[PDB]
Amino acid sequence: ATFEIVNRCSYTVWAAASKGDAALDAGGRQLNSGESWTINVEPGTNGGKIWARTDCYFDDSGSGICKTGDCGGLLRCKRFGRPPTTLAEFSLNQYGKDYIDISNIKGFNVPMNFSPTTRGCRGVRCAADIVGQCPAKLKAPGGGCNDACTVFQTSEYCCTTGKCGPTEYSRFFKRLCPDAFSYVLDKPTTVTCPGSSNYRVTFCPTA
Repeated sequence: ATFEIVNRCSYTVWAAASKGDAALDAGGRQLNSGESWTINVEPGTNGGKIWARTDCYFDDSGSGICKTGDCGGLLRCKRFGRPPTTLAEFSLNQYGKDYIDISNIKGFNVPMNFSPTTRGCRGVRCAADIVGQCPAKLKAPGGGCNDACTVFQTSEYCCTTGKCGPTEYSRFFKRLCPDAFSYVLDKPTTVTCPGSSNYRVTFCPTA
């Protein structure tokens, strides 16, 4: 499957694509404002994610650090990124269908649209100004808006035991982006697409 990753932001993003224990395609690439990168994701991939990383500093070897979404200090990500990260999430070819969503469970950094290239299903978007509205306690000093689990590290927010429910911090994200997951046990906003669809992930969408 093809995923076209398009940066419409005024600023550079270092796009990242991983399934948690391996890169998807090259795993990461610098996208200056206005640039795009098309990757191929293998069929059957489960638990894939695409995200933006902001304010990265890499050396010639592809080693360094990003202010949001860093993946083990690498340009070419093999693992998932440090919160805060708006996440495009997908599993492909699952009983004949693909499943896509956006999540704010690990916070929000860059506004995102995640859309199929087919008319057979609809896209989802989280592009409200979450960073400008972020409560002081959730602000990340390097940019972005942390989720409350990252900040407070209690099960109330991390859903590690029992049955967590919404909180004032999950509701902050959820009201701004109803179509994105706001905590682990949020009512799902996953979209079912025809199996083997292709997609576009747009940073700073407007359309």
